[PDB]
Parts: sequence; structure tokens; C-alpha cells
Amino acid sequence: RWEGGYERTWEILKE
Amino acid sequence: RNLQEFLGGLSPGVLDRLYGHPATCLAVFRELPSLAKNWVMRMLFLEQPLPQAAVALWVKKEFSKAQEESTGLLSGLRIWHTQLLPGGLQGLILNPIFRQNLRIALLGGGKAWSDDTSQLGPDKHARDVPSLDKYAEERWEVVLHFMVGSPSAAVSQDLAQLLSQAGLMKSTEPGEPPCITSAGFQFLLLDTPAQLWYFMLQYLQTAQSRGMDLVEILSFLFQLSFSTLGKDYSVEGMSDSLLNFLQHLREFGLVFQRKRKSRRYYPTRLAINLSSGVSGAGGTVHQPGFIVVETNYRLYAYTESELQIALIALFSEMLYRFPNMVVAQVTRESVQQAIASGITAQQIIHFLRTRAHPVMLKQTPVLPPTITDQIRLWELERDRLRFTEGVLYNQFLSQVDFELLLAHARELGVLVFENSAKRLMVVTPAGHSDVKRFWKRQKHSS
Amino acid sequence: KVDEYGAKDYRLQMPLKDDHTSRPLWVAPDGHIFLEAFSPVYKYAQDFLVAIAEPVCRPTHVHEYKLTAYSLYAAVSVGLQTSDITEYLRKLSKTGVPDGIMQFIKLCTVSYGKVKLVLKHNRYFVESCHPDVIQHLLQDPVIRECRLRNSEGEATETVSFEVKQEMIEELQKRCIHLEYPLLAEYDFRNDSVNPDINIDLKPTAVLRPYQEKSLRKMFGNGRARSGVIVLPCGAGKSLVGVTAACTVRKRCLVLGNSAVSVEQWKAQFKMWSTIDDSQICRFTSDAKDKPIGCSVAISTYSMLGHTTKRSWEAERVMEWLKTQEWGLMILDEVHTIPAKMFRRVLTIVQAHCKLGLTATLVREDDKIVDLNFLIGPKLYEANWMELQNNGYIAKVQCAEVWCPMSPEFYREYVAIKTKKRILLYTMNPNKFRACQFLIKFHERRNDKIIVFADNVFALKEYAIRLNKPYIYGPTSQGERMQILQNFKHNPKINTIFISKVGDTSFDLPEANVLIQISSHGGSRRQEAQRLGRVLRAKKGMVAEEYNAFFYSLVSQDTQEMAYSTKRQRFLVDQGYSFKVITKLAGMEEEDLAFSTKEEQQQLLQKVLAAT
Amino acid sequence: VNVLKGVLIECDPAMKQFLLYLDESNALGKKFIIQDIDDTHVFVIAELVNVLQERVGELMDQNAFSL
Amino acid sequence: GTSSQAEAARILAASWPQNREDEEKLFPF
Amino acid sequence: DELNLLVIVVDANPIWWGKQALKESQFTLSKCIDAVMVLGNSHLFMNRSNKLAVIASHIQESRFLYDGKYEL
Repeated sequence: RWEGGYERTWEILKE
Repeated sequence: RNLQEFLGGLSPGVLDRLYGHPATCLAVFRELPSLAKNWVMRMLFLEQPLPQAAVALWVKKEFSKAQEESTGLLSGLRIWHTQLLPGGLQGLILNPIFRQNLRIALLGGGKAWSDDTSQLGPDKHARDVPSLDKYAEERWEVVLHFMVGSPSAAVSQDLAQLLSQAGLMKSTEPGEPPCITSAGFQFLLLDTPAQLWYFMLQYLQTAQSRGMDLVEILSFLFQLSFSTLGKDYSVEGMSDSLLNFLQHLREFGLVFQRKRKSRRYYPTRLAINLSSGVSGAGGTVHQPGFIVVETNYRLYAYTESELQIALIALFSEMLYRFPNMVVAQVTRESVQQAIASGITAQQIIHFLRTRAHPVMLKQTPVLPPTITDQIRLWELERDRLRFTEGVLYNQFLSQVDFELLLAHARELGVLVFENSAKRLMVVTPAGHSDVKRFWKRQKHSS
Repeated sequence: KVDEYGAKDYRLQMPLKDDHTSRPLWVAPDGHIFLEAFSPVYKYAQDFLVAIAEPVCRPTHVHEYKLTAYSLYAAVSVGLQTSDITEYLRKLSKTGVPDGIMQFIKLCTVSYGKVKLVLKHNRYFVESCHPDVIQHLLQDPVIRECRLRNSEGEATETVSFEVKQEMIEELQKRCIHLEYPLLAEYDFRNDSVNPDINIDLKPTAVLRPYQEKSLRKMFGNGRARSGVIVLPCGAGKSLVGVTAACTVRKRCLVLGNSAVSVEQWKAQFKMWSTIDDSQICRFTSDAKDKPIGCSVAISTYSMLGHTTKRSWEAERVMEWLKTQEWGLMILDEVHTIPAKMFRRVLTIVQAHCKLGLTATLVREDDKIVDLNFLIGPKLYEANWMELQNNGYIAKVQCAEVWCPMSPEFYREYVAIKTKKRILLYTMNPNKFRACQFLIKFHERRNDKIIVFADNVFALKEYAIRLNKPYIYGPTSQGERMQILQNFKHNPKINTIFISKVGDTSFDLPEANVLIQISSHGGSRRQEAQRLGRVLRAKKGMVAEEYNAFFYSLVSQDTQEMAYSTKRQRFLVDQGYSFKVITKLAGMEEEDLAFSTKEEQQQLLQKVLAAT
Repeated sequence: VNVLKGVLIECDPAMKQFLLYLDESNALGKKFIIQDIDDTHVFVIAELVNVLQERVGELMDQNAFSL
Repeated sequence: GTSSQAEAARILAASWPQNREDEEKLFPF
Repeated sequence: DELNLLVIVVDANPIWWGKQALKESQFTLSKCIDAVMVLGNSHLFMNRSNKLAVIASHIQESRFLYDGKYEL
């Protein structure tokens, strides 16, 4: 049921 | 052609005059083979001629080939010479002038080549070693920019005349800038040390044109080679011919001088290694590679100067131009066009390997072998057909006559191709006349 | 503006900022994007570009992506707004983003998902929250004709309106012209007409990271959305479709290219789903099953594309399918869809969620733009080289082998000018010798050898002279599977010659050596797909970068060369390289056929006999 | 007597057969390939040889693709 | 025949890209 | 890349050289030092990569010794 919702937006963060 | 090749082709008097300068002796000795260096050091204090057989007995029998190679190289350079030893024998002895100058250079004594810069004290407008190297790079880039034809590089007209004498650019239409020839194209892809070495070789071959002493110029070049980077030297004490030659070198950036009246001058690492030509400088820390070669025949350039842009566009179709990056594609069309311009594939491959980006250096082969092989295949496909103008001899009714005529033509060295099975052959237009005359004369004798 | 060298001078419109090495992206105002793989931010930029941009070229170091209205629509329907996209772009772009690209993105994103298409009660409604848009669209004559007419011919009246079933694709194309693309969103959880099905995922099912990523991107906020997902053959693409069907759990219809595809789909559904076999049926002409109670119906396009009268039972099953409304529809080999007969199938069938899976999406007839609204936006496309690195698929060793032409053969080839030249170069004695040497070498290496030959006659002659099994047009299915099992199980026979039917007409056992002799003549996607399907992941040589061997025989100085460079271009887009092998080492010592030219001239006799 | 001074061409057998076809079929028009010489060499007038290579230039052009 | 085999080998050695490489002068084989 | 290093160790015993000096022979310590220096100069002459190391061996300790002539 991992298909409910997922985004790698938080992976995209300035470092 | 290395430096020793040009030295081996000069007259004995020029060699003798050059030997008067200790720096020239040091350069010649350092450029010798190891066995030659050992022999010269052995003969350094030998005031008597050495029997040739005695000298030959010193080396290994197996190394006799290299021994004779060094012997002939030394004889051609006229470091030593043969002397009529009493009893008909032929001894060997170094040049007394050259030997004495070498001793002065090594043992000491004599007079210094030039006075120290401390006479003028510290330089008011002194520069830094990185500044000097950057200035030399800027000067050479400006020279190449003029070679391109861009209006940015406004250089001396005498420089253009020198290039024309070198044949790089032919001024077919006066007033308009000359068009760079095929040899100029090949030179354009040479590495910067190779470019400088070729230019200096041409200058030396045309040294007498400006009425400049070749011996003096070579001695000054050697002195620059053995100079120290980051240190200036006294301009004074040199002939006006050498002064103008130094002006030319400054125009090339090989030596820095703030003003034409300045009595100091800073040689550059390019000038230091200029004597060595192409080899010798095994530790050349070149500029970082900014060319990325992808498997899809795409080149990406991390550059901003028009010079590298022109170099890349010589053999690839430009696609995009970003401020810090240029996207181009290598095609069969562009490579074939460049080859038609005279550039060889090896030059393109070596150039790309030279300006290879560090990322691609991680690959065990520097560049994708597919692309290199494709460039080689394009080069071959350009030259698939073989053309040769000649005359056909095909009326041979006798095999013996055909064999005799073929042997005579091979004696003349004018044969193009032979076919004994069909008794057919082709000859050069030049060699056609002699073979025809011989055939007619043998018919007459029959 | 263009430079004298021809490159586009975009420097003026690109304000470069000092964060050069840190930021990996170049955004040219043409709409193209460039990324550097060596950058430390590669993964983040990779995912961002995949989400927003459609990949074009992915060689080792520098990749090129493109921006399209469909790509922007996909990004919006994923759930990303304009501000976030702009911010992330400017954070990754080496130079400033040109205002033209900004304006293009604004214009595209401002109207995405505005118009909604609903399939309820076997009726298609168009609705939206902006009635001015709908009312203004009524002026379009195409929209007038597409709108359902009353029994008297009058037009039917967030209020929606029914649209003619036949005029869906017409509306699909028209809406793009109306700059208001429709939304293919399904009520995944709000469904009430179609109940769920006793089908789940077996514990043996494993989702590799790219598969799960693609599935979750499809399931935008938990609602299934129509689209196309591109995966290499054997990468679990069928498993991915099965997983999607299990997730939807609604009524499922699957369409395959051929009967073998239907059989494989049924086997995969059994292998990973919990659906009882009573609810699985194959709507084929050979194995007939009752459509009633069939939760997942598997068929082919031809079985639905039969314009001619079908069998009586087939008519009843088609009536049952037309009456039933499908929560999910699955289409395989999407590249064949743009054909007119197969496109009519989409109009024929009424389904909510349509998902397409394939290995390639470059139809040589450039009929792909319409497919962007025939099904939807391209959902995902895994990086082939990346999958090679992860070892999910074999790391292929590609090679192109040039074969010299015999002087008589070449003279004949030059003499002919029409399409009849195919036979001569496909029957090059040197090409035959090269193929024989390769087969001998790989058999001595104990390799799985599959040799393709599109030409019927050439395949027959090659296989017969080499005395190896051959499969072509007749392809008796029982004997076909007999030959396949002989190759799979018998170690004595490991050299199978296959005609054009090897593309999609049957199942290819996993192999390691694939030798392609003759191709269609420019089908850059067909033979690339054939290469992808033939060579699969094999254990033992995963560490090595060359565990699968592909050879493409091309005759020198023929037009075939022009085809090969034209074709493998697609594989170049995936970073695959082809090293030219003019000469094969070892052919001298080993005795091969046609050593004498006197044999070769007899072969020429045979070839010219067939014109 | 009758002995000709022209330009000989040396190529691989494929190009040899291509030149044979050019001469026989009169694709170049006038039979300027008067006579070959050897198993890989031919003898042509220098008047047409340039244009002859032109045809060869097209040939290897047509066995290639444009990017 | 031996003569035929020799002639075939010779003409094959006259292949276009091979002869150039020979005059100027990975995979498991 | 061929870097040749020729480390030279000199027997600098004052007693033996004093004995030799009293003998008033042709050879003294000065000639030995000159010969060593000339040999080292020649070694540096033979190649740029060559390096020279000179250490004098004396009873008290071992000493690390290192106009028309070469600057270096």
C-alpha cells in the first residue's frame, strides 16, 4: 500500500 | 625535428663559433646520449689523440650498434675530431676550443656570460612567476588569435611577414589578411611546445633573412634555456641584432619586459624549455581539460576563449554556445571537411587526448575507442582511391625482353608498377623518356 | 540569433551565476536541458528532470532532456505547482533561467487538469469548474459535432454533458487545439459502480526501486492516472502491470500483441496475483472461456479489431465487453497502437484507467504525438545504463561487424537499382563466413546463439546450410514451442534461427549471443526492441560490464550501412556503443564455408535465380 | 606505335568492379575508362578522373547516413 | 582447390579497411 | 624519470691527511676535495634529474656538506 502517495521533493533541499 | 638535427646540419665554422660560448657547450653535452656523455667526460682532460680501435674496445660487443650511433652523432656534431697519429694511425681528440670552453663552464674560471641585476638594484615594477607565465600564455593566445583572423589580435606586420615566410598564411590578396594554408592548419593543432619549436625552427632556417647572427641567436637561446625562471637578467652587452631578436621574443611573450628601454628581462618556462623543443619537458602541467567526449559523438567545452572554439569547430559541427560551455557534435561531414583542409586524424585524436577533461581521465582509456576508430575510418575513407599519373608499357611480345626492360627500369628507379605474369607495367612520366630511349637503342642494337 | 559557426548564441539571454560547479543544470531558452552526471547533486537533478522533462539522450557523462507541454502536464498532474518547479530549476541551473522558458511554463501549467472527462453509466461527460471555458468551447465546430445529439438531432444539454462515443479521439485532438487538455483521472477509492475483486499480491512479488517509483508516480495522490511507462523487456514490466492491476483491484482488461503475449500475461497474473483462475479468461479464438464472472479478461487487438464478422460466440463476448465498464485497461506494445485499426479499439472499449507498457516509444512513422492523448503522458522511462549498473539487466556488449562484398556480388548490387537489391547483400558470402565463425566460436564457448534474419529466403538458406532450426511464416505453434524447448533444454542444439516473427509473435527464451543479419531497413525501434527482448539478465557475469553479446552484420559499401547508422541511433540515445569490427580474429585457421569462390559463384547463381 | 600515358588508379576489388560498371553502363556517359590494366589497377584519361572520383565520392556517401 | 583457396584469401586480404591497417602496421577472439 | 643520486662519503680523518702532508707528497686533502667537487659537478651535469649528496666523514661527527661557471 506504498502507492498511496510519495514524492522526493524533501530529498531536494539545499545543502 | 629535434634541436640536434638542426645542429648536425650546420657548417663546421658555425659549430666552432658556437663552441666559444660555455652555455652552448653545456647544452650540447646535455643533449648527448649517455655513452657520448661518458666519452666526453673521459676525453675532458685528454691532451693526446686516442686510437680509434682503443676507443672502440671500451664498449660491449653487443652494444657496438649504439656505440657507433653515439660515435657518429659526436662526429657529426664536431665535438671531437680525428687526427693523423704518427705512423698512419688515426687518433681522436676533442675540439680544443670546445674542450676549453666546457672546462670553463664546469671547472669554473673565465668570465660570466652577463652581469648580475644587482647593479640596477631591485626592479621598481617587478612581476611574479605566475604573472609571467600568464603573460606568456596571453601572448601566445594573441598570436594564435591573429592566426585565426579575428580582429582582436592586432600584431606587428613583421610577425605576419614571418608567418608568411614560414608558409602558414599566404597573402594572395595584399591588404586583406592572408589565408592560412594546410601546413598552418596542421601547425594549429600542435601542442604549444611543439608550436613554439616549429616556429623557432622556421625562424632559424630563415635567420639570415634579417641579417642576424645565427650563432649569437643560438647562444642566447641556450642561455635562456639554462636561465632561472622568476629572475631577470641584464639586457645590456648585446648586439642590436640580438636586441631586435629579443624584441621579437618579447612580442611572442617568451620574455617579459615592461618597456623597450628596460634593461631587465624575465625568460619564461616556454623559453627555458624552448631549446628542448618537444621532448625534455615531461612534467608539463598543462591547463585542465575542458572537453567532454560522449559516446554519441558529442563534445562539450568548458571554455570561453574564441581560440579553443575555433579549434573545436575545425572538426565538429557547433550546436549551442553557452557562456561557459559549447555543445558541438563530431560528424562524418565535419571530420571529412577538416581532412580535406589537410588536418590528419591523428592530429585530432591527439589534440582531444591532450585537452581531455579530468572526468574522462578516470576511464581506463582516455577517450571512447569507438569514436577514435570512427575518426580513423573516416580518414581512411577520404583516401580510399590511389591516383598515379604514368605511362603504360603493354606491347611486350617477349618475356625475356620484358624482364630485361623491367630490370633496367628498376636500375633507373623509375618503376611505378610491374606485372610479369601479363608482362605489363607502368612507368613515371619522367622515367618514361629514358626507358623509351633504352628500348629504342636496344631495338637498334638487335 | 545564430553564430557564424552555426551554434545558437544563448549567452546573452543566460545570466550566468558564480555557483558553476555546484549547480549541474543548463537551461537553454530553446526548451532543452543539459545535466552533468559527475555532479554530486546528480541524483536529485536526475529525479527532478525525470519528473518534469522527457529524456532525450543519456550517454555516460552529460545528458540532454527536453521540455514539452505533455511533460509539463505530467508534472502538474503529479502534484507540482509552478513556483516549486521554478525554484528548483533556478537552484540547479548554472545560468539564469530565460524569461521565455518561464513564460512557457507559466502558460502550460496555468491550465492543466482544467477539463474533466467522466465515464459514468457507460456515458462520457465533460465537466469543469470554469463554465466560461466550456461555453466558449461550444463555438468550436468539431466540439459541436462531437457533442451527443438528441433523438431529434438536437444537442444534449460544474454541469456536464454527454459526448458521442465515436468522437472521443476527435475531442482528444481538439482539446489540445483548444489549449485545454482533458484530465485522465480515475476515482480509485471513490468507485462504487464496480466492486473490488478477490485479487491481491503474493508475498513472492518484489518491487525493484524503479518499478515502485514509477508505480507511485502513476498513483498521484492515490488516484490512478492514465499514462505510458517504458521499461526494458524482462525488467518486471509485466510484473509491474500485474502489480498495478492488483492495486486497482477493479475490473481489469488486458490487450496483448499476440496469443503468446496473452498466455504470458495470464501466467504472470497467476504467478503473482491472488485472483482465482475462475475469474481469468482468454478472449482468443482457440481457448474460449465464458466472459461472465471474468474479473480479468485478456485478449488481443485483432480480437477487438475484427471489422469482419466474427464467430457467433465472439459476438456475444464482444457485446458483454461493450456492456461492461472497466475500471482498468492495460495495453502492451504501445508502439503498435497508433495504427488506425488499433486506435479504433480505444473508441470501441469503454474503460476508466488505461495504462500502456512497452520497450520503446519511437514509431518510425512519427505517429507518437497523437499517442500523448490516445493514452496519456509518458509516466516513466528507466535509465538503461543505470539499470545495467544495478545489475537488474545484463550489461550488453554491442558490436557492428562489417563484411566485405564479393566483387561479383558488388557488381550485381551496383547493377540493380530497385528494391530487389536486398537479396544480394543479405547473401554476402563473407557475411555468411562471419556468421558461421561467430556461431562456431560461441558454441565452443557454450553460448546461447539466436540468429535473426528478416528476409525469408536468406534465413532459409543460412539455417539449412548451417543445419540449424529455423522459424518463419508457417511457424506451426506446437513445433515452434518444440524448437524453443529444444534450445532451452538440449545442450547439443543451442543455435536458433528466427525470422521477423521473433519481435513480438512469440516468447524469446533468455539468451546471451544475438546475431542480427537482416533487418527491416530503418526500423530503429523494432530491432532495438528485439535486442532488448532477446538479451536478459544472467547470473555469473554480473560483475563484468560485458555479459551479453550482440553482433550486427552489415555489408560494406551497401545501403545496409546507411540503415544501421540510421537504426542504432536509438540505442545511441541510451548510451549504448557499437565498436566497428572490420575483421574477425581467428577466421583464418578455422575452416569455414565458401572457402573457394567457385562455391560462391554457385551461391550467386542461386541468389540471382530468385531475381 | 600505340602506348598511352594517362593516370592509373589503384583500389580494392569492390571499387574496381564499381569502375567497371561505370565504364560499361555509361553512367558517366562517354566511355572515358578506355581500358583497365591490372587485377586492382585501371588506366583512365586524367580528363575525367576527377569527376570519376566524384562518382566514388557519392558512392561511399550513399553507404552512410547524415547526422 | 588450393589455388582457389589462395586466390580467395588474397582477395579477402584486399578488403578495404583491412589493407590500410596492414599497410600502416575488446573481444575474446 | 631516471633520478640518479650519487652520495659521496669522504674519509676526512685529520691524522692521515696530516701524515700525508708531512710526507710532502704530490697529493693533499685540497686535491681530494677538488676532485670530489669536480666529480659531483659532472654528475649534476650529466642530467637534470641527477642529484648530488656530499657528506664528510670526520672523527668528531659526520658533516652534511651538501664568474664563468654554472650558477648552481
